[PDB]
Formats: sequence, C-alpha cells, structure tokens
Amino acid sequence: TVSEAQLARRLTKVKNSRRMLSNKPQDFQIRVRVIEGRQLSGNNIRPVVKVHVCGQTHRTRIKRGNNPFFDELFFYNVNMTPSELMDEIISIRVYNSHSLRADCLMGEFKIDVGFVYDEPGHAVMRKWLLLNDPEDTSSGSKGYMKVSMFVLGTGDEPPPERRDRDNDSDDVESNLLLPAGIALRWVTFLLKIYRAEDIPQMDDAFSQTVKDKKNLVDPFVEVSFAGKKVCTNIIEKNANPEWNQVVNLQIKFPSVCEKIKLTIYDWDRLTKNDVVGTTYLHLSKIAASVGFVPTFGPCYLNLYGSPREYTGFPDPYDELNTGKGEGVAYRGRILVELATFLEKTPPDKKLEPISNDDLLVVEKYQRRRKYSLSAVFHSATMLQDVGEAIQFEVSIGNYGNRFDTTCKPLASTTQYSRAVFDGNYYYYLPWAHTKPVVTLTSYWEDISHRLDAVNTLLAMAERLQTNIEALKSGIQGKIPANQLAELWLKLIDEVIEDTRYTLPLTEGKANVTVLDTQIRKLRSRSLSQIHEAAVRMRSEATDVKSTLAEIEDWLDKLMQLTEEPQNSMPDIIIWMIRGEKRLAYARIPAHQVLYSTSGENASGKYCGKTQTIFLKYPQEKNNGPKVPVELRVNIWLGLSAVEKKFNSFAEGTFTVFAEMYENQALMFGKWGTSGLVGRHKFSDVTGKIKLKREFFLPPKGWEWEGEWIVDPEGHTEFTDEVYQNESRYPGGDWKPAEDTYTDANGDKAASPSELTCPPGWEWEDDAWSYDINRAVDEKGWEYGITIPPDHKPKSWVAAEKMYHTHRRRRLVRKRKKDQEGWEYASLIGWKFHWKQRSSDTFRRRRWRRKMAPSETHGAAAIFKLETPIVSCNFDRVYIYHLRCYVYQARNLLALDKDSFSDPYAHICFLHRSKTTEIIHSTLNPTWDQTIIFDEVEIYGEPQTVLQNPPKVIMELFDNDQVGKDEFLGRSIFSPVVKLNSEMDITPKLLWHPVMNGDKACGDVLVTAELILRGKDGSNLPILPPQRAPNLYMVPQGIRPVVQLTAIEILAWGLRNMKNFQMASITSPSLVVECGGERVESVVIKNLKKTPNFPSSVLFMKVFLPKEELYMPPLVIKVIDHRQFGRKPVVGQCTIERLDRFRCDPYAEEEIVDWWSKFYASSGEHEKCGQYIQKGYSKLKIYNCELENVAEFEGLTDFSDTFKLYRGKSDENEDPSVVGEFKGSFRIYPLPDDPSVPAPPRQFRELPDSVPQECTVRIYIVRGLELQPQDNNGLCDPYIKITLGKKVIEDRDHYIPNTLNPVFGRMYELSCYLPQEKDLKISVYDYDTFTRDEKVGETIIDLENRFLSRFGSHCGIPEEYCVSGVNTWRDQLRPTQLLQNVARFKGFPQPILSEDGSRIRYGGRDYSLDEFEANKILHQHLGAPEERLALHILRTQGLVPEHVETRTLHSTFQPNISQGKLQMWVDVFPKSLGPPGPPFNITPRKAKKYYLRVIIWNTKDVILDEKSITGEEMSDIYVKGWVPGNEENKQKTDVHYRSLDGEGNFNWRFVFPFDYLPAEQLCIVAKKEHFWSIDQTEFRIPPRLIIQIWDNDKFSLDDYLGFLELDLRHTIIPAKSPEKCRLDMIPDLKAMNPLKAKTASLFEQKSMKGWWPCYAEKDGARVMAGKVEMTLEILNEKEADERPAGKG
Ligand SMILES: CCCCCC(=O)OC[C@H](COP(=O)(O)OC[C@H](N)C(=O)O)OC(=O)CCCCC
Ligand SMILES: CCCCCC(=O)OC[C@H](COP(=O)(O)OC[C@H](N)C(=O)O)OC(=O)CCCCC
Ligand SMILES: [Ca+2]
Ligand SMILES: [Ca+2]
Ligand SMILES: [Ca+2]
Ligand SMILES: [Ca+2]
Ligand SMILES: [Ca+2]
Ligand SMILES: [Ca+2]
Ligand SMILES: [Ca+2]
Ligand SMILES: [Ca+2]
Ligand SMILES: [Ca+2]
Ligand SMILES: [Ca+2]
Repeated sequence: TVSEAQLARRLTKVKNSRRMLSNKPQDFQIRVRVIEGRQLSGNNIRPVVKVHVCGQTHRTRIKRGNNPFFDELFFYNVNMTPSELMDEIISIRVYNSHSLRADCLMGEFKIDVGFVYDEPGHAVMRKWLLLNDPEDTSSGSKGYMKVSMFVLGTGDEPPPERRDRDNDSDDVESNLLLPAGIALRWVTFLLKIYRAEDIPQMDDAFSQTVKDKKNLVDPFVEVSFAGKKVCTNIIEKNANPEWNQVVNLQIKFPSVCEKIKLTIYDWDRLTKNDVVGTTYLHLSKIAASVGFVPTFGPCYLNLYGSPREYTGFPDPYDELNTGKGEGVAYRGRILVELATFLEKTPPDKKLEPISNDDLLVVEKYQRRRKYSLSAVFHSATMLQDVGEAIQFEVSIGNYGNRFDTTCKPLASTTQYSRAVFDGNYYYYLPWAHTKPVVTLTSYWEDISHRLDAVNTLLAMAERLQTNIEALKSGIQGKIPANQLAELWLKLIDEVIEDTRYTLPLTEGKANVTVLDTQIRKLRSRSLSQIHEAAVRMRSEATDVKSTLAEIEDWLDKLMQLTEEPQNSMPDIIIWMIRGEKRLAYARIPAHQVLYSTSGENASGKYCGKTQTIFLKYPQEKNNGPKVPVELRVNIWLGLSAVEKKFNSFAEGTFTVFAEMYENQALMFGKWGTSGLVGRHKFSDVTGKIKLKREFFLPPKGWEWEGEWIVDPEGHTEFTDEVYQNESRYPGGDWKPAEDTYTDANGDKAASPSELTCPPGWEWEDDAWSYDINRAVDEKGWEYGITIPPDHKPKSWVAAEKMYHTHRRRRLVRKRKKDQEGWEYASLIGWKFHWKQRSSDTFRRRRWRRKMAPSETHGAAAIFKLETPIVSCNFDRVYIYHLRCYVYQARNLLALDKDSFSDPYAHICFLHRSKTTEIIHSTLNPTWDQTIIFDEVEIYGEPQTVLQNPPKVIMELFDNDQVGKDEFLGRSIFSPVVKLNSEMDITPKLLWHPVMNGDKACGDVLVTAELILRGKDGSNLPILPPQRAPNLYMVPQGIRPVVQLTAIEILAWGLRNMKNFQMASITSPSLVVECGGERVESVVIKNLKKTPNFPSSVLFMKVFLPKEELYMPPLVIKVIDHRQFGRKPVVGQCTIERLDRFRCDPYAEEEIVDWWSKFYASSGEHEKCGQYIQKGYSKLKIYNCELENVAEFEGLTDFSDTFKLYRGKSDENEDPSVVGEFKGSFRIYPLPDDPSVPAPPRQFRELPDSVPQECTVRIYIVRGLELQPQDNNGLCDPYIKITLGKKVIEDRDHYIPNTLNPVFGRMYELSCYLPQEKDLKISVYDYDTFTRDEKVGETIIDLENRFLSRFGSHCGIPEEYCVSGVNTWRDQLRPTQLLQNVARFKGFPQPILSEDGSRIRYGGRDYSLDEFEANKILHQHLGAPEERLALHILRTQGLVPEHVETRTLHSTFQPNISQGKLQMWVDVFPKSLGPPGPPFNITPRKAKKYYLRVIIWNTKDVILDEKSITGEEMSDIYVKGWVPGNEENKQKTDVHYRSLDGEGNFNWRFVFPFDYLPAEQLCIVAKKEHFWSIDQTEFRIPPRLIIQIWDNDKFSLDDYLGFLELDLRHTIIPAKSPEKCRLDMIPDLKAMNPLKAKTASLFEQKSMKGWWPCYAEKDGARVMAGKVEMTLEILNEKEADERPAGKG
C-alpha cells in the first residue's frame, strides 16, 4: 500500500529528527512570508492573505487582480518545548475583500511546523501551496500561493537565497511544498480504551465513612492529540473502571502529529478535576519503514506520579501527575489499543463503543501470572541524619504498599534500623552479616517474549559498548597496532556471535500483539543486517581506525532495538521511610531484574545481582547537595512457577525467628511474675495478647534449626559525638535538661569527661569542642519546638525563636589507633534497654528459636511464607583494602566572595569515609592525596564484588571558616577490583565530572582500586610516600609522568575591567598559575592611559604531564595593586583546553557604481549581465560574520579573548564577567639537558603595544528581515553606532516603512584602539509619539580587525584601480601590504623588477601573465607592479573586499537572530597615513519610464450584464492600469451598441512608473492611508493588467474579463483575431499547460497583436473577449525624442 509507506517514511523522518531534541522549554522564532499568488479563483477579486500561527495573527493589505503580489513578512515569537512545538499548525487563509461588506473565504491551507523544522536549512524556501476549501476539496483547487517559512531555535540561522526567482515564478509545478502524490488524505487512529485498574483514592472518605476505602475515584481519560481533547465517559466510584470506548483521532498528511497524551482525571463535582496520571504513545516509536503503520496494544500503560496516600490538603508533588518529572509512585495502569485506518474518514462520532468481539479478543491479553520478588538489602550508606529509625519498602505496582489497607500482613518492608556514625562524616545502617530480606508476590501479564528480546539486545549492546570503550582506550593510549587489530577482531567476532540470536517466537503465546509481530520482523531484519555487515567487514576491512563510525551506527541501532513501548510490567519502587513518612524513592525497571528461563542474557542485568541505586527526593530530577541514601540491594524478580531457580541466585542462608516474650515486675526490691498492669506473663511484644509456645509452627518447606532457648539478640581514625540538650518553657529562660548529655539512642548517655578510649586506642586531641559545620548559630546551637505526645524534637532550625522549647549542640573529639538476658524499663510495654536504671520497675526477656529452610526446597522457601520476617545470614566475611588516588580537580565553582573556594572532599565507600586536605583559595586544587581504607568488610562472594563493585563517592565542599561548608559537586565512579595478585595492573586516573545539579561543574582526576585483602595484608602493595604525617602522596605508577615544559604567555592587555569595591582598576597585574608554578607580569601604571602590558611576553618552566589527557588547567588572575599594600584579585579565569596552545617550537546605459558590483557579486541580480562579460571587479559576500568565517580563524589568530570572572557564582553557573584578558599561550616541552640550548620563543613579531589613533569607516549596505517594531508589522529603521564614548545617531535620516532597509550610508569615526575597541552597531525603530525600540545590535572587536594576520582592517579588491568607482581605498599600496605580510610570515623582502613584469614572494617567482590570461583591461587600472602585487595578494587567505552579514542580537530573544545587517568595516590606523578615496555606496535612484498602450480593436466580447434598458445588447470599453498605480486608472471611449462584439477605440494611454533595471522590478512609493505619518515604499514586479469594462445609461459599471501581462515575460500575441486562441495564457490549474512564448518588452521595445481575455466561471476558463493593442516601453530619453501623446 502506497499510503502506509508514505506515513511510515514521514514518521521515521520525525523519529530521527526528534532523537536529539531536549525537553527544556526554550525560545523559538517563526518567520512566515507570503510572496505572490497565482491563478486565484473568482472574478475581479481583491485578495488578502491572513496567517494564523498559535493564536497570533497577521494580515496583508488589499491587493488587486487574480495574480496578486504581496511581499509581506510576518513574525511569531513563542517559547515552547522542542518536543511539543511540532503539535502546532500554520494556517494560511486567503480572503476576497469588499468595499462595504465582510470578507469571503477562498483558500485555506494547513501545515505542521514539524516538516518546516525537518527541512534542510531548518526552513522551506519559495515553495508553492495548494489552496482549497477546508472540507470542499472535491470541488478542485482555488489557486496557488508562493510562501517561505522558517524555524530558528537557539543558535540556528535562516539560509540565504540564490537566483531562483525566475525558476520559481512560471515553473510552479516543480516547486511545490508537497507534490500531487501525497494529496489531501485523512489519517485516522482508532485508540480503543478498554479499562483501568489500581486507580488511587482521589476523593474524600468522609462522605462514605458516614453513610469502602478503595473506590473513591470517578475516572475518565482525556486524550490530547493535535490540540484536540476527547474525554471518555465518567465511571462513578470505581478504582477499576471499564470504559470500552474507541477514540477516533484524526489528522491530515500535511499536519502529522506525533505525541498522544492519555491523562486519567478524577472527576470532581465542585472542585477542579484532579489528575491521576499521564502516559504517552509516541507514534514515531510504534511505526517504522517493508514497514508498518502505527500499531499498539492491547497492552497496559503504567502511570506514575505523586504518592498514592490521600490528603485533603493540596498535593505538593501534583506536578508529577501531569507528566513533568519522572514520577515517584505507581498511579494505576490503563489498557489501550491503537490501530491505523487509512483513507477512510470516520463519522462525526468522536467516541464510539468497542464492538463486542474485540471484547472477547482482549480477554487473552489480561491473563495473570504469579510473580515472586526477593530483595536482599546489603548496605544503606551515606545517611545524613541519625534522628529516628529508617526502613525500606519494596513495592511493584500496588503490591507491597505499606500504607494501603490489606487483608493479610505483608513482608514488603525491612525492620526499623537506626543509623550509626562511620567515624568521619556519614551514617550507615548497621546490617553487617545479617542483611534484611523483603519478599512480596504480585500478579502481572507474562510478557516475557518482549522482555527476553529487550534484555538480550541490551546485553548485546552492553558487550558492544564495553568493546567500544576498549577500542577507544586503545586508540587514546596509543597501543600498538597488533593489539588494536586483535581488539577490533574480538569486537567483530563478538558482534557476529551475538547477532545470530533468534528472537522469541510469536506462536503459542497469548499476549502477542500485532506490534509484537512487526517489532520482531524489524528486529530480525536489523539483526540480520548487522550480522551480514559484520561478516562483510570481517572479510573486507583492514583499517580499524575508519570502521568505528559504522560500529557506533550499530550501537545506536541496537539502542533503537531495545525500545519497548509495550513494557506493561511496572517499575519496582524502593521507598525509604524515616519515621512514618515517605522520604526518598528509587525506580528500578522490572525488566532489569526479571529472570528468564531462556538463559542469562534473557534475564536482566541485575537479576540476582547486587546493584547500587542512589535514592532521590520526590521532586528532584537528579541528586542535589544531599543524597538521602545509597542503597546496595540484590533484587530477583521472576515467575513463581520457576521460583525454585532462585536457589542458584541466592547467597547466604535465609532465617526467620519465631519470638516469645516473658514479662515480670518489681515488688519490694524483688522481681516476680505478678503485678503486671494489664499484661500477660507469656505474651506478645505489646503484652496484650497471650500466646503459647506451640502457636508457632514451620510452614511447608521449612524446618526448625536448634531449639527454643533464650535469645535477647578496622578504624585507624575515628570521631566520637555527644549532644548537649537544654529545655525551657516558651518565653522562659534556658536551663539544662534531665538528659543533659544524649547520643543516637535518644536518651541519656555518658558524659564527655566520663567515656574513655577502648583498649588499644589513644586520643588525638585532649579537649572537646563544639562543631560549627552544621545549621546552627554562632555558638553552635540549633533550636526546635515540641508538641505532645512528642515531648522531644525531631526537626531543628538554625535560628532562635521565643516559642522554642529545646535546643541542642554537637560536640566532637578525634581518636586514633548480662548473660541472664533481662532488659529493663520504667513501664510495661515501654522501651526496654540493656541494664537496669534507678527508675526501672518492670522487666522482660526475649526467648526465640531459629528456623531454616529445608534442603528439598532450598532458599526458595522464603516465597512460601505468605509476621514472619526473613534475614539473610552470611557465614563468611571478606576483608578488602581500598585506595583512592585523588590527584586534582579543575573548573570548580567559586563559592567565596574572593572569587575562589577552599575545596576539600569527602571520600566515601560503603560504611567508611575519610577526608582530603583543604586547599585554600583555588578552583583547581591539587590534593595529590591517597585515601586508604584498610579492613573494609564486604559480604558476598568476591566475584559478585568484581562484577558489580560498590561505588566511591567524591563529595566536594568549599570550606568556610564561619557557617556551613558549601556544596561543590559529586563524582561517582567504580574502583577496579583486584581479587588476586596475577592481574595486578596499574590503575589509571580519569576525569570524572563533578555533577552539581543538572550540569557538570568541573572534573576530578581520580581513580580507585579495591584489593581483596589476604592474610596479614601480604598481597597489598607498599604504602605511598608521606609528605606529611598521615598524608600519602599519589604513588609513582598512578601519578601522571611529568616532563619539563615551557608555557609562554602573551600578556597583551586587559579589556573592559569593571570597578572593584567602587574604584576602577587603575594598577593591575597578571598572574598566570599552572602546575604549582606561577609567573607575574609587570604592573600597569595606569590602565586608562595604557591598556596593554609594556612587557607582553611571560615565561615559566613548569613540570607538566606528558599525556594530553592529564594536562592541568591554566589559571589567569588579575591583581589590582592599590593603596596600603592591598592586592586583591579582581578577575580570574580557568582555561582547561590547552590542546589548541600546543605547538612545535621548531616548526545600453551601463552606468557603473558600487551597487552594480554588489549586485553582480550577489549572484541574484544581473548574473547574466554584461558587467561580468566585460570583466570588472567583484566582491565576496559572506552569509555570516567575518569572525564566523572559518578561513580567517575568527580573527583571533594574534591573541584570543578569555573572559574573567569574580565573586561567588550564580549557584550552578559562571560568575559575573568583570573583564577580559586578551592573549594567547604556547606550550611546548623543553629539553631536560641544560647543555642543549632552549627552543626559540614563539612571540617575536609583536606589534607596538601603545594605543593607536585610527579612522574607522563603517559602511552599511542594507538590512535583511528585521524584527518588526510597530503594530502594523512594519519598522522605520535607522542606525545608531556607539564606539567608546562617541555616538552617531542617524535618527534624522531614518528609512520609513521597511523591513529590508537599503541604508547605503557611511558613518566615519575616529577612536583610540584598544580603549574603544567595542564597536556597537544597533538598529533602532523611529517612532514619532513614543520611545524607540531596539531591533538588535552587533559587537565588533575592532582590535581583532586591526591586529589580525589576515588583513581584516581593509579587504583587498579584485583589481588595483586608481581612478573611477572601484578606486583603491587602503592606505598602503599592494607592494607595501605584500612586504608587510612577507615580514609577518618570516619570508624575505619581495624583489621588484624594474619593468614590473615579475616579482618574488615565498620562494616562488610570479608573473603578470599568470593572472592576466586573456582578460580585457580598461582605463581604470594603474601601475602594473601594484597590479601584480595585488594579483598574488589574494592567494594566501587574506580577507577580500567583502560585505559581511552580521546577525542582530537582542534581549528580546538571546541567541535568536532578530534580523540581519549587510555591512563592512575598514579600520585605518593613522600611523600608516591617510586612507584612499572612499566608496560611494549611496543607493541608486529609479529610472523613470512611461508604458504606452493603444487600444485598437475588440472582437467576440461577451454580452452585457443585465441592466435597466432590458435588451440583448452589448457596450464595450477598455480599462487598463498597473498594480501599485491604481491612481493611474484610465479608460477608453465607448463604442455604443455593438451588434457582434466588435469595438473601435483608438484611445491612447500613458503609464508613469519608476523602474529598477538592475533589480528587474518596478518601484512605487505611496502612503497606505491619508493620515499616515510617512510614505510606504513598495517593491513589486512590473505587470500590466488590462480589463474590459461595461457602461450603462443608468445602472453601474460591470466587469467581463481580464488579462495580465508581466512586462519582463510578455505573451507573444497572435496576428489575427481569428488566430487569438485561448490557452496561450498558461491555464496551470487543471492540467499541465503548454509553455507560453515569452519575450521581454524592455528589450523588444514594441509589439502589436491580439491578446486573449478570460474569466473563470465555476473553476473553468471562459472566453470573455479579445482585444487588439500595441505595447511599447520608452524611458525619459525616448519620451524627450518623441512625444507621448494623449492619455
Ligand atoms: C463532610 C465532607 C465534606 C466534603 C466537602 C467537599 O467537597 O470537600 C472537598 C475537599 C477537596 O476534595 P478533592 O476531592 O478535591 O481533593 C483533592 C485532593 N486534595 C488533591 O489535591 O489531590 O475535600 C477535602 O478537603 C477533604 C474532606 C474535608 C472534610 C471537612
Ligand atoms: C495612552 C497614551 C500613551 C500610550 C503610550 C504607548 O505605550 O504607546 C504605544 C503605542 C504603540 O507604539 P509603537 O507603534 O511604537 O509600538 C510599540 C511596540 N508595540 C512595543 O513593543 O511596545 O503608540 C501609539 O499607538 C502611538 C500614539 C501614542 C500616543 C502617546
Ligand atoms: Ca477528587
Ligand atoms: Ca472525584
Ligand atoms: Ca479537586
Ligand atoms: Ca563559601
Ligand atoms: Ca571558603
Ligand atoms: Ca515602534
Ligand atoms: Ca515605528
Ligand atoms: Ca515605540
Ligand atoms: Ca450592464
Ligand atoms: Ca449596456
């Protein structure tokens, strides 16, 4: 089917155009411009064009004739998401207009913005449209419309144009926007919506608790597609609704929408409709190109969003329910199906019931299979908070939810564990050898045929990506070619052995959809293509450095194949619950842990493997300053039928304890079993339920271990912590509490003067101190309030208030190197602690028995227990030894007010933490420190550690002397694991990003290694050398190998230095620090007087790493030497990309003006003119800036520009720019032998650094497509130029009513470079009664023009002319410029011959005849030696004579072009002399013409319109006018009472019109109303419209027919009225017409003959008559030679 192929190709174009687009809403600008209408329907119409994009509307003025010309440009400014703006439509509707009535619709065209995003150049150019009625399209077309539309986002620019103006006008049938084969075809999607389930409670339960807790929701689905929203029925009071309703989505092929948005809403009668959840169906992801149409389902789509717990208060995370944010809890799921029906249009029912046979079909997609989940919680580290206990809930879907009411108790949560200080900074849950185990059972559809293929292709691409990074490491480490070829052959053999995999069959399985079969066919085709390309490349390719592009193509193809839109299995969400409140979440995709019987590859990556997940706060997109917890968890999901296969995945021995409590009390100082306050002797934990010993029995698959007995349950450095607490009444005075010293238990503890060291320990510091590195006041106290029954606080603030009742202070100190089982409390059922205090009068003891699984069931008996609680016991501990080589950091955030930081780092690994040193006043620290954790206890087998190592976390902090230490970022990386000695290789330092928030805020050069510690640590390597006590250096193998290099700094000068401490930078100096070395420039005496350093060359010999990867950043500082010896830092920059700085140190009436040259160099106007044939000069028009031309290197080849910064940053971003340092660097290694001489310096050709007075001539040519600044869509632009303090405002010489203003004006200035180097060219809008609006601005570094090698101070023309128009405008002759660029390059002085026939340059002799080969020379050329010097001056990349096109920028839209400005700048330094004659770029005037017609005869004119005289009769007379010259409407005399349609007139006409011969376009100026401020300038092609009128004695004048003749392309007439046939005019509407014989009236100055006249009746041409006339065009000279006559 042809149409399904077109839909598939369009959707795959949308797919591969939307695969890099982000989701952050940014700014977009849409330019839609109409040009010209052709063959518009109707009779004597007055057409306008109205464009409606996204609510903003624009409209062109009233034009005339059926072939109108508008040339109107319209703008639209929106800020949408770059995956959402492709839902909008552009509507072009054409309206006939009447003088006294409303408009009438004639044409209508819709188009998606996606296709005009999709086009090359991000825009379509000069394309034609099909105008038709929006639903009466069977009546035929009603005209054509030439438009152009543009899409530009951040950094995008519109494309330029060529000479295609005569290619697009008559040849419409090749320049359509859409061809005829696509047509106006409807596309229908039948989105059947069957049912939903597990919808959360979204209504109040107060109504139902007075008159069920599960069904308090009234859901319906709102389906948003292409702007339209269709709402299904409301199912009142049903958490499992059943709609069974098709939604007939509709589009057309010109407007293809991609994103379907399903949104379940709770219907509320009074309040707003709450949002349950949102899913998306991506049509580009469920369709492909044989290919297939969009298909989906019947498959459940899981919703995610806010937590399911209902609160009547407004929901704080309700933005997650709208689809923004990733969603933290399961919100239910909805069963949908999607089909595509093509070329059939459904009826007006948007919503129909699902047919019953589809309801019996869908039952096989709802089959439930039992699933078993097990989670072994290994470690919960990096906790920031110790107050109250922490548990973890595992839930998949709604199964395992702790807060949901349920019939039986569930084992979905771990026990409440209190955190334990690790001795340095963090906390960890003390799980040790007894890990918590969570087991829950669920029921989902067995969609294993999808997830098997997904997991196997994911394992394929993971192996391929591992081999890809292996080859990348091989080519970056410069490995020998044999090992690289071996790694490449291993990659290719692994790809060959992988992609012979056969996908799971679609037969015999109930849940196979149509999309499953099409996806399997696409996957088989892609895998066979990858396999065959792999065998072909193994058999044919040798260059392994060229095939990796196809290998990355294989990688992103495999990434495309792993996308499963039908993943109905919901994510497993792990929730940390501190107290009774949900705190942090982590979503694991359930396919990643799903077990498959098809093998290890079909199982998930983390199926039965310990994985490290970082929990997140419920609306943070990523981890911020505080990670809540780091979890290592061993999750196994699988079918409950194959749950006996969990025995292979299980490590350790599972264990459940049955418990029994025995209680006593105290009378008269003796304990006894009586006296209990409402509690039993043998009872439960609460004591209220009496339970026997025989009540606990082992279930099936379990057995007893042991017997019923009484069971009451490597740090070299450490830091203790005690807390001091005070209590008071509100408004009272503070006094110490009864628990004056507390701990993590929450009760009284030992005094700081009471606790001592353990044996084998010692004290580092003998005095206690209070911690100031917390959220406290100046004295180290936090404050809080208490509400009963919580008499002790759980949250604290950093400030004191009068209502606070408690306060707390942390104290720290550094450290180095009974059996009866009775637990006592002051009450029964209270908190029993280990030993009896003075107030305890009650006691109890625990008494238990261990249970173990039977050997016949294995470790899978934990799934048969469904309160029995499971814990996994490891019988062996494995000791490890981690070494983190923290070398350095770069580009850290500035978080102090002295524009630096004091960065240190918390190295964390499992339950261990240490801290690096604090490096003061730097953003690029070099810690050079090895952080050693000996004796790290990790449980599980060492192979599981080797496969999935625990992460090392690098939390960087700016140290502050007062207050909190601010957060710099976080680097997470894995250590290389060494389980033995045989694979002992040197670990390699890598730059890991310091992720702060959403972006990287630097990199750290860090690696780590985790060695399995043997017996007495004998296999461990030797300790690194110590540069300080307990301070290890990075050892010699890991540290970068340094060589003596040299850094040359061209300290040229400082620009734009802003004020520091309200005083200007008067006496600055430069400090360049790199590699621990520094150099300092001399102090500038006055920056206002001299802005450049007097000594511009600095030099330092720094030991720098040999590897280009390990190169440290280069730090630039500016120090303002002020009074009293104060030397603050007023600017700093960091330059890490030093690869660019590496260098090898040993390496008729042809009136000629400037505008004729500009047109001939444009290529659009006068391309075939005689100007090029006679061989005059040209110029090079750039479509961008001169700094954006890659040939001239951005004009910073002498010295770059590095922006300096100051102060604290903008919390994620760069700080405020306080200046610029202009300079460059040359880094090159030095010989280590002092006897070998140094390499020569790279800076010897330096110019004079004093300020230079210069005359800058700013030629401004024209503007292109500005932003409108008036309400009528127009502008009145003028030029405002600022240059330091000088300002030229050309407000008196503004150009009225132009979006394309031909300025043509010079603005000559004088300035002192480089104090006034910033040349600002701003275009401003004239307004008479209001303020002026800035259209945009451009910034030109005039010093970059002045100091460049490329000669950008003045472009060099094609030929050296002395007199005339193209005179030499530079100060230096081409010989002087040639010898200057010879002296720049190191070439010798050029040799000038006496006759000028030859010169020498660059070691090559040049000759005049090598460039003057058969070229016609004229009288404007000058000296031959200067001509030859210029003829060789254009060959070495110098800047030619040019018109650059600089894009205007504004704060309206930051990186979006506000317009274009064609112009150029000539900087002339006054030390070289005065410049030459200036160019006259004044715009040329219009040549006046008179178009004279003489109306000879008429023949076969149609009969009269019905008048009062009531006869079959005819009156004929002829009108004629030019569009734009309707004030020149004249007419002939009347031939009354024609009996056969003939009429003699001989009435002469004279048409005054002004013309542009070079632009081939008529020019007219006329105000658009009488009260207009200024005269509108109108640019239209020259066309003559002659129409036949009718006159009556009493009734009005009537219209019969028309003809239209473009004066450049006039229709050659017939020589007789009987030979005056129709269709000489191209019909161009119903069939492909014959080409009209066309000739220009401007050259062929006169012609005579008969022309056809026609009018359209019901879309078909009808002969309205014939006319004989003679057309002649004469200019002013011919009007002077012979008179024009009457008219
Ligand atoms: C006696 C019952 C009167 C009930 C009167 C009534 O109409 O109350 C409506 C409000 C809001 O209820 P919603 O369903 O909009 O909750 C929307 C949801 N919070 C969300 O944002 O997701 O109910 C409550 O505040 C809870 C009951 C308060 C009862 C005082
Ligand atoms: C109510 C009287 C004060 C009104 C002051 C005021 O704000 O006027 C703005 C308007 C439109 O001004 P512009 O055409 O420059 O458009 C500006 C562009 N749309 C923008 O981006 O702002 O002025 C008039 O209508 C002209 C008569 C003014 C008569 C003072
Ligand atoms: Ca509600
Ligand atoms: Ca409701
Ligand atoms: Ca509501
Ligand atoms: Ca700080
Ligand atoms: Ca600091
Ligand atoms: Ca204005
Ligand atoms: Ca204006
Ligand atoms: Ca204004
Ligand atoms: Ca009439
Ligand atoms: Ca008449």
